[PDB]
Amino acid sequence: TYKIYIFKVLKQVHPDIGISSKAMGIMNSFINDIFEKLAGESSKLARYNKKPTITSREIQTAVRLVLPGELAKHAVSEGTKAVTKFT
Amino acid sequence: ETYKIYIFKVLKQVHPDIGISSKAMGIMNSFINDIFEKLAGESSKLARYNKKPTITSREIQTAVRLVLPGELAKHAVSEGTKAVTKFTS
Amino acid sequence: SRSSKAGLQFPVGRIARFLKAGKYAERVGAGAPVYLAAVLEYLAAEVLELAGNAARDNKKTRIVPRHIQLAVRNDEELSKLLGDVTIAN
Amino acid sequence: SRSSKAGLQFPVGRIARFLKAGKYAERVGAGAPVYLAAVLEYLAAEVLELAGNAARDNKKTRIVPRHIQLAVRNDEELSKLLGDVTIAN
Amino acid sequence: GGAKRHRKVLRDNIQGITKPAIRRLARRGGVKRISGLIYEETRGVLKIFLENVIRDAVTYTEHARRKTVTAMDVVYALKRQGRTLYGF
Amino acid sequence: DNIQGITKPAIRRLARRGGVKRISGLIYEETRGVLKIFLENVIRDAVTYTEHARRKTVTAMDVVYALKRQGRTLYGF
Amino acid sequence: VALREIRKYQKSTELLIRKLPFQRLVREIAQDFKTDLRFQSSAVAALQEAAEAYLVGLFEDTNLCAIHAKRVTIMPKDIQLARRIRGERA
Amino acid sequence: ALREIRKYQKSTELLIRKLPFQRLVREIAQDFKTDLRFQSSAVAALQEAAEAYLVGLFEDTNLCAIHAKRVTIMPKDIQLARRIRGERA
Amino acid sequence: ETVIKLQNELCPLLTGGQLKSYQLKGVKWLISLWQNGLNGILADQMGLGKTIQTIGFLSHLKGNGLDGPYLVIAPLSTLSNWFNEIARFTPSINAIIYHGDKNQRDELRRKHMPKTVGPKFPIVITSYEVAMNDAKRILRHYPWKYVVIDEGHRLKNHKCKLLRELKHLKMDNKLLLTGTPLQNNLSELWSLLNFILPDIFTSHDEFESWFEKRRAQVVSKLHGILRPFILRRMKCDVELSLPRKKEIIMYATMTDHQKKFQEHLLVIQLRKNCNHPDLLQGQIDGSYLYPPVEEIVGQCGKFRLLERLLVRLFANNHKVLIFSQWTKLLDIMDYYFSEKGFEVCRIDGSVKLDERRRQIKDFSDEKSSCSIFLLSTRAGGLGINLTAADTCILYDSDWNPQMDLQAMDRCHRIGQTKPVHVYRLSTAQSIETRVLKRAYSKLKLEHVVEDKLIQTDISDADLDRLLDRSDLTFPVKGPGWEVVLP
DNA sequence: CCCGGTGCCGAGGCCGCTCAATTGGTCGTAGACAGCTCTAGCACCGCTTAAACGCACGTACGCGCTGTCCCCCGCGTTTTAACCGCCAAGGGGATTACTCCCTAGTCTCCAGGCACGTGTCACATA
DNA sequence: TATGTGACACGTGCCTGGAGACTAGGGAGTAATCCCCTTGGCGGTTAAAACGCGGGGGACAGCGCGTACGTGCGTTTAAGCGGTGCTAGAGCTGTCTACGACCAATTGAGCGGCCTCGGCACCGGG
Ligand SMILES: Nc1ncnc2c1ncn2[C@@H]1O[C@H](COP(=O)(O)OP(=O)(O)O)[C@@H](O)[C@H]1O
Ligand code: BEF
Repeated sequence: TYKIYIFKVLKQVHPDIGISSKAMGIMNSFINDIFEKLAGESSKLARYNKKPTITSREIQTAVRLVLPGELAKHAVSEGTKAVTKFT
Repeated sequence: ETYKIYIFKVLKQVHPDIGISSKAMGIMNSFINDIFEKLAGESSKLARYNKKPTITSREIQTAVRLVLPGELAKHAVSEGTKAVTKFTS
Repeated sequence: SRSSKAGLQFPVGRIARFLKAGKYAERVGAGAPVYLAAVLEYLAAEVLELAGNAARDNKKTRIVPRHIQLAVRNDEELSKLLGDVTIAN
Repeated sequence: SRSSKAGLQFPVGRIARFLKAGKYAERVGAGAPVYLAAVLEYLAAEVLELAGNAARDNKKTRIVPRHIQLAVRNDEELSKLLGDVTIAN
Repeated sequence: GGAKRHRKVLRDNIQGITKPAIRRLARRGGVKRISGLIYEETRGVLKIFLENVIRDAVTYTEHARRKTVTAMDVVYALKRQGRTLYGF
Repeated sequence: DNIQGITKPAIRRLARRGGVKRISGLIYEETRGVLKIFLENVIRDAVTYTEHARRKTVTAMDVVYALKRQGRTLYGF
Repeated sequence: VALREIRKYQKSTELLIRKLPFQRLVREIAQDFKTDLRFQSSAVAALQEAAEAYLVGLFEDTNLCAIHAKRVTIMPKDIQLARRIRGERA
Repeated sequence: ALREIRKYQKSTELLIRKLPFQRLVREIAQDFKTDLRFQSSAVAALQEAAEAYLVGLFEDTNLCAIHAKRVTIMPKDIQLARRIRGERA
Repeated sequence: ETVIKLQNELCPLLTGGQLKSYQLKGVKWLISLWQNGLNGILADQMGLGKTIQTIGFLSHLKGNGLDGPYLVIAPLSTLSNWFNEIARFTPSINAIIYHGDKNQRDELRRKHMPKTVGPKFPIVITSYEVAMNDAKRILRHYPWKYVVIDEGHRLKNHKCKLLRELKHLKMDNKLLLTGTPLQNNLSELWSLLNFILPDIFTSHDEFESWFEKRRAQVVSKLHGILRPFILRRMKCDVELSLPRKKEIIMYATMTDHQKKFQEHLLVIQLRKNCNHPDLLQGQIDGSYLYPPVEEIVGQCGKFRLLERLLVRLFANNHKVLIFSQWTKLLDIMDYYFSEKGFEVCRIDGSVKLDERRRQIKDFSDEKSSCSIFLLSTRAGGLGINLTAADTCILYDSDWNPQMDLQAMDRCHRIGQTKPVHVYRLSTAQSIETRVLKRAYSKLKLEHVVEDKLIQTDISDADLDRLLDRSDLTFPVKGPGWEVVLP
């Protein structure tokens, strides 16, 4: 589960605000739902392009497809910065 | 790469005098391909949810029961059972 | 061939090749293509049956794309399967 | 670790394991888990930011499931993605 | 009164949804005044929806060769129908 | 003025096909706005699919995939 | 009185429909598809929550339709119109 | 009139002209990306899909206006149709 | 002689019937336990009830020293009898029944229960439900010195909410009154011992580890542990005035309809087909009309042997007590009695406490002609005194043998001059044999702390011989009937 | 509206145990990249002819309500079912070891239909 | 009226897949256990549902009309069918080289579990 990571990212945005146990499970299920949707879209995108290897390009396209217009523009900006920092 | 001959054969079986055009043939081929892709995707998702590597006839039967609504599902599972019985016998 | 043994006009080998080439799963059972060929054959036979009846009502010997659209709309079971399906003509 | 190099709080190794164990593809690139964990981190921080402001309006320190449900209805982009869901309690 | 004939049978399970329940459900949506046939209409709609979801859940349970229906099957059926539940 | 390319008789005939007997004045602008929104969404999706494959021009397959993900299946194209 | 009762049910979140009649109805409906079935409590709870959410959405759409018709009181024709426009007519 | 309704319902040709629709599609696509080309089949599919969606919306708003005891449609009818459909953005 | 002398020395407030020797020992043990301060459990049998000893001990405690408030928890059908007994035997002692609605309970607390500690504090006698509901609200304020919990089988499970509510309340000393001390297990026994003695027993694993020659050593070790805590006085050991008890299990053959239903046909449905399947099949079909009582007794159930026993009891001229586990079978019996014409009186959960008291008073009255008295296994099967009826019959047998023994011994009380007769009905070649074997194993466990006979059917001569009770004032295995010996 | 302590009850913090990530190292199969191949999408001048636009109008219709009258709501009774409490069993969820056969591929083989020119004929134009 | 036209049935060389058989090993069917949870009903109270009333808010039927939409004709602007010509860009192929996976050890991360505490309860009033 991502319970400790949800708690850590919450303290970064809101140090004083606390989260309930039920709210932690819902946030964990919400992250797992987004993870399955992005993984499923990247797999379907790989089959359509006849590409066996998935990369950051397919994940970026799956993000721009699932997420709305305003929400995807902010996710791609952070995703591109993470790759350049990792490489 | 298409089911044109088989569509024409099943049409002549169900309607001998009626002859299908080329555009309608392509539309029927696209519809068959779409149904096949939907059933295969549903079977794959069902096998992955249960952590089963092999896709058996039960997966296809459940995908048919889930996708096809109404009497279509029952008729399709009956046809599939008859076909798999004739194949195994 | 397996199609003649199972009494199905649709090709069992061609569907078996598409399931493996599509990489839908690690392994595919032998009963899956014969079961899937029967469902695809029955659905294609019912669509051409209702579409052929629409052509006979309009005194048309050849099925046109307009006849296929009238068949899926008049049938409640076929409309729920296709959902929002827009034919080319 | 690899997660500390990119600066992401979410585990990049756990995401890489889920992609390989989930057999979504034969080979998973090295940049895919680092990119996927960044998208999941921003979406989680965006929901908790809106849910934290909702709890602040009700003068409640603990975020309850009722506050999370109120956050997804206010934002349009969050509702476009999370419109079909129904949060319990 | 010795005979006590007629089991004094309980009402139908579809009639278990009481009028105050439908009234509260309409109030939550924002309905100010409710008519008479509204109760029967919502009973029929709820019956249809429950039939669909229960059929999907029963199919999902038959796929797993299990006798008892679990919450995961209901969640999968509802996700198939276009409404996902969180927290279950 | 490309949004104004959809003329009033065109919308009138489209409403006649759907079964509308009488049409108002603001219906034209409302339908133009709705059509603009729908086309914007579909074109955004198709441009995404085209940029995925690193291609300059958009093909019919991308439009078909966009319509399929939007819930509308098109056959014959 | 009517306006105050809307604010109460919208603020407080609770299971409006009783659990036992809904469970009996679910079992009766499932008896038709398959016999000798058993239900988990979490499954029945999720079913009830989803049914209540769907009914609340349908009631919201019906109220919108009634307001569009310049009528405060909802009618079965409003529910039928909402069902037909939503596309779930079955 | 009623005669014009039966003529357009019987015909299947594309009511919207091709050149203005193509110009509008290109103008809309110029916003998302620059220097893009379009295939004729893609433009035809876009036109067909848009025409089908507009016909569906017109049927829905006509039904809504009939429910309101008005033969003339109003923009509020289209607003209510889009609100009930959920496609409002 | 000596019993009348010690009765005045032990408790002078008691004015009425002089306590006997067993009650003398009981009150002496209770006084010694109160002096030493160790809590005890009274495991006296159904006969020779310890309620008189307990109210005598309470009156003795009220006589000298402190007059603190006392709380008594007992089933609903028992609190009325307890109040009647404490008002009859012990005079000048205030007693109130704290059972009613919310406003009724509030007004009773305001009127009869002073907020501060008063000299004349009426003894409250509440039920399980009202006590569980009011332990936190109104009972938490009143400091209760001595508490008495009758029918300790209610607190058998370790996870009862009533245990939590009682733990929420502050008790100085506790008392348990159980007809049967333990069930066919050790977990509930450990739970009872922990509730009565928190410092002695702390973990169930220790008691489980503590509990041929090896099995004889472990039972003798556990016996010496609880001996000072439990007091057991058998009926036949002390009291010799009461006649002996005979428990005869009559077996009836499966009817044609029962055999057809069993062939057509999990455990609940088998038991339904076993006992009175007529109304059950009728309700499953949906027919509003009911078949005649003659058709029922001829077609389904053991109603043939039931009517044989009924006419035998009519010839013997003695009141009979029938016990049914199911309200459906109870209503079947009531409808059969109403169709036959005999007066019927049923004590059930739907019957209120006032109607229950009225019916038991009419039954104890000798002028009443209601020989057939219906009683449930859950309610009325424990805590009520019915000495006018000598013969008792059990239509069904529950899993727990303690409840069956309680229901059978309800009529077998002190002062019943007529000999008691216990009859058990169980159809052969069914799951009834299995449930009787389970109950037999359970009673064997509680005690340690043939096939052809069950196949055959009882004849008219056997019925007459079993109705003849001259031996109480017959072989161990007879055709169609077997008698069990303790 | 705040009031004293109160009573929970999930949150903080710590601990130990350990199976999940990581680095050093080979590889043989997936991919980015220079070339070309032949094909389609870019714009526009020329004619024009079906299609689009605005003024006139006159008549079906959207809107406010006037009267009605009936179909809902709220409150005093009560009366009937949920529900938490609870006894006991037993079908069935969940897991491990086992052994059994079937699904993946390689050597091969012989026929299915797919690309293309052809004789003809049911409308569908005239 | 009639024709000729592209749609429809056909051999034909083929040409790339199905099937005909040995295999071998890891996924699947199956005998046994346990104890988590479920089905049924009895006991009581207690808030919740329902039956009967008066009436006042509200759904609904009809009218005069005065804003706006349907219909017809001379007309003007743009859809479109054709034609040339260039070319960025789509698409297939040998490649060779940096990038993904298993495996042995590893060593520290978080899941499993224990203990105290302190934001938020509720109290019944003024
Ligand atoms: N001391 C006594 N003297 C006479 N009769 C007594 C005495 N104590 C109890 N009884 C009789 O016993 C009954 C009340 O107690 P009982 O029901 O035996 O208690 P329990 O519930 O322990 O069985 C009445 O019939 C009463 O007459
Ligand atoms: F101890 Be009870 F009153 F039978």
